[PDB]
Parts: sequence; structure tokens; C-alpha cells
Amino acid sequence: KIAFYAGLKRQHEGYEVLKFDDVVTNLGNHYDPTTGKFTCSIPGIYFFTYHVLMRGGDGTSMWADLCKNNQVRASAIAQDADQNYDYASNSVVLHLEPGDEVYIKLDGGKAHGGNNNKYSTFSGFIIYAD
Amino acid sequence: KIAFYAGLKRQHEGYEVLKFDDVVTNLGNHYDPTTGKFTCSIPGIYFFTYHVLMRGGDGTSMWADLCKNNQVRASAIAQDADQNYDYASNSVVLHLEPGDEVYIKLDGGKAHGGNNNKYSTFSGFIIYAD
Amino acid sequence: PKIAFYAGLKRQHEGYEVLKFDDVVTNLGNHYDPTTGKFTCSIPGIYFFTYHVLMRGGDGTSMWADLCKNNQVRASAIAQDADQNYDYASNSVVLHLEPGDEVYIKLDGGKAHGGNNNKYSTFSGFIIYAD
Ligand SMILES: [Mg+2]
Ligand SMILES: [Mg+2]
Ligand SMILES: [Mg+2]
Ligand SMILES: [Mg+2]
Ligand SMILES: [Mg+2]
Ligand SMILES: [Mg+2]
Ligand SMILES: [Mg+2]
Repeated sequence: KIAFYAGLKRQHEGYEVLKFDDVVTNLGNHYDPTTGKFTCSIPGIYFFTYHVLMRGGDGTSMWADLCKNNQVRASAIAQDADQNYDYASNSVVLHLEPGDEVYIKLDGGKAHGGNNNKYSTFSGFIIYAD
Repeated sequence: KIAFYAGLKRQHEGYEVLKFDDVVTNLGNHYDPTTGKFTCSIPGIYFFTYHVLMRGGDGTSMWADLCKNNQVRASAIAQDADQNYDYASNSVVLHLEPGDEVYIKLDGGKAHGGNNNKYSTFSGFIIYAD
Repeated sequence: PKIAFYAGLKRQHEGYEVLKFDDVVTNLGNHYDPTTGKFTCSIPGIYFFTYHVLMRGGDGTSMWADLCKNNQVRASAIAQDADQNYDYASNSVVLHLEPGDEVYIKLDGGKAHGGNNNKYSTFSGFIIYAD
């Protein structure tokens, strides 16, 4: 039983990994809120989804890509000329081997720190085990 | 086998619970389209996801939060200065006990009434039973 | 039975055509066809599908992307921005499917973004339960 769901507390920017440290669910402790990465332990098929809210009132564009190890497996953008709140979200189904790391990487722009509202989220779970 | 998927027919506003009464799937009849809430019967881990379309041509901001019982477990915002259509969407994986209610509540703003087109949606299913 | 797929959009789409997600990352069992952009059901049961369609930026203000079962709209989504900014038409569904049923993502007006290999616009899904 592998499943996790965490939210983003603090604001982020640039090209850094998003540390979702508002952890709500973490069966097996395979997600690390100190690095914001999900480490695969059992080979198999996994679903991941992420929602990243852009910082409002400061900036027009923000990118958030889901990476496996050091390869982009999903890309997303939030854009608005009037600096409005908008979401960079995406979902993936991937096969993972032991040691594989899955995380959400910013690719430019500013993310919102939602404190306790859990605006920016990272969630996932194993569908099938090999 | 617990799983459901329902859409929103009527427009909503303010801070009311979103009653997705255009029901497509409801294994176990655990979702109530009359209250718009999903009642847990078996303790375990559950996936939920929601997409709420903002009312266009009237208002600039709309909030939609996924609440468990009476606690926010996900927040979302749609915002556009030009009153354009935009989405407040989010997903969660949570542990649930029997009697727990999970639903999508507006937290300010105006929601779009999509009739039968299923623009605004709420779906979910159990991953693991304890 | 392990039934699951996840594909991204390489080329641009527009009008009212089905989105051919031809950047396939996962396709256990080959029930999704990237040449038609359709998921054909073989095993009766309950399936989760989700799609994210990025609107084309700098050209157009509105875009629709609907998830269709057979030839029936089972989910609709819109992306809109007056300043022609990037925005998403995304949605998720849980549906019961019989063998032969086709599930795909169709544009319903507007222009979709071609992300090449970046996987900006995506279509994914998987079986939860088999009958
Ligand atoms: Mg927008
Ligand atoms: Mg990128
Ligand atoms: Mg404007
Ligand atoms: Mg709130
Ligand atoms: Mg606008
Ligand atoms: Mg968006
Ligand atoms: Mg339509």
C-alpha cells in the first residue's frame, strides 16, 4: 500500500524542487517532505498528480514540471497578463523501478505559499505492483 | 468497489456546498447528489478529485475547497481580471473513517452552471481498505 | 488486469478534431491507440481517465476540450483568456466501460498547443476494477 498527498507551505521560485511539507497522507513514508521527492521501493505502475498555484500580484508566468529522476515526464504552465492567480497542474501514470525519484520541479516563475489552505498539492499512489 | 463521478447542473455562489447532481458513476451509492457529499462507510484510503469552473462575465475570483467533514483538505482558486472562464481544481488522497463526509464547498465567488455538459465535476474512489 | 496509459501531445490541433496524444509514455496492454487518439475497452469494468489540454498562446482567446465516451460527451472543459495567455482545459472522469467502448479527448472549438516532447497536454487513464 503506497499512497501520499502533501501540500506546499512556503513560497518558492526559480527552478527549485517544490517542498510539499504539509503532509496529509504518507503510507510507507516513501515521500520525503524534506526533499519533496517520492522514492520508489517496489517496481511497478504509479499514478501521480500535481497542482501548482502561481504567485498572484507579482509575475505573469510560472512553470511546474513533474520529473522522474532527472527527466521531465510532465510539463505545465500557468500564465496571466494581469498577474492573476492561475494553476499549473498535470497528471501522469508511470512505471517506476526501485531507487527512482519522482518530484515537482519549477521551471521559472513564482509559486504561492498557501500555508494551511493547501493550494499547491502533490499526490500519488501505486496502481499495480510488478 | 467504491467509486463515483458527478457533474454540476446549476450555478452556485457564495459559500454553499456544490451539489453535483448530474451523476455518472456511483458504485455503492456512497455519494449523495442531494447533499453533494460522499459518506465513508469502510475505513481506508480514498482518492478524490474535483474541477470547478468559475462563472464567466460576472466576477473575477472564485474559491472551491475540498472539505472533509468540517475541515479543509484542499483549497483552489480561479481568478481572471477580464472575467474569463477559469478553473478551481484539485485532487487529494486521504484516510477516511466510517461517517466521514467529503465534499466540495465554495469559499467565495460564483460557480458556472453547466447543465448536462459536465463542466464542473467531482469524482473519487477507494484505493485501499484497512 | 494491468490496464493503464499516459500520453502527451506532440502536434498542434484545432477546430473540433480528436486529440491524438502520440507522445506515449505508458501503455500497458496497448488499449490506447496513438494513431486515432482513442482508448478501446477490452475488459468490462470501472476506469479512471484524466486529461489536461493546454490552450495555444498568442493566438486565440478560447478553447474547449471534451472527454468523449464512444460519441458521447462525458466531460467538458474550457480554457479562456482575453489576453491570449496560456491556460488549461482539464478534467477527470470515473466511468464504467464495456468491451468495444471508445474513450477519447475531442476539441470543441479553439486551438490546442503542440508541446512536442515536453508533455504539456496529456491524456491518461487506468482500470480500477474489472467486473
Ligand atoms: Mg487563467
Ligand atoms: Mg520545462
Ligand atoms: Mg486583461
Ligand atoms: Mg478556504
Ligand atoms: Mg484575461
Ligand atoms: Mg490552468
Ligand atoms: Mg462540448
